[PDB]
Amino acid sequence: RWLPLEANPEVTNQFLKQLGLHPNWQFVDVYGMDPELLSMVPRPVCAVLLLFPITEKYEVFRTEEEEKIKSQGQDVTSSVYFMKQTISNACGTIGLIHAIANNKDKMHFESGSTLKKFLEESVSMSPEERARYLENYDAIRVDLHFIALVHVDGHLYELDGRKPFPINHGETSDETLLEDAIEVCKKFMERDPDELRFNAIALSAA
Repeated sequence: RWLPLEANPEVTNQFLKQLGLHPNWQFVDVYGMDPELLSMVPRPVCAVLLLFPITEKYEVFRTEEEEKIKSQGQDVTSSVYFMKQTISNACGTIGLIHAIANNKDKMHFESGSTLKKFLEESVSMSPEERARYLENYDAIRVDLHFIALVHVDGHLYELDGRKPFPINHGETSDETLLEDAIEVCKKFMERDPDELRFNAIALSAA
């Protein structure tokens, strides 16, 4: 049912088509975080999806991050569309939904778009309700984990349905989203320095 758990621009772009999106935005590989490989990515970029592995090492950081934000708070704009995860194999599809939901006004939906209908129906549901609706909503059908990195109201949000909330990673813009999101990706990698299994795709203007 779900997007397979591999960073694969062409399968993702095919699924976008089938969800009712015109191809004015298309996913591309991000070949590395190096400037030489980063500068290859078509711009504007309105979302980065990161595929990474959920390790013990990852998990201790995640719990610390949750505890630190519960103590010290963070800002999450009400514009942010967040959805909880209830099935782990759904994480790629959830990442795609986060990327598109938080850029809905950049997208060109076909009239009968199944994703368009899911988004307009789910505009006022809770993150938890949205996961339940997604489980029911048959039409969205085609260790490793996806997150989405998007720019909303001047800040970079990591959207991971495993977490209680979006994570505010600081300021960013339409223009610098690719760089600012890859900074966050490199922070993921730094935390798990022996782990090879990090692959990103960028939702680029086409």
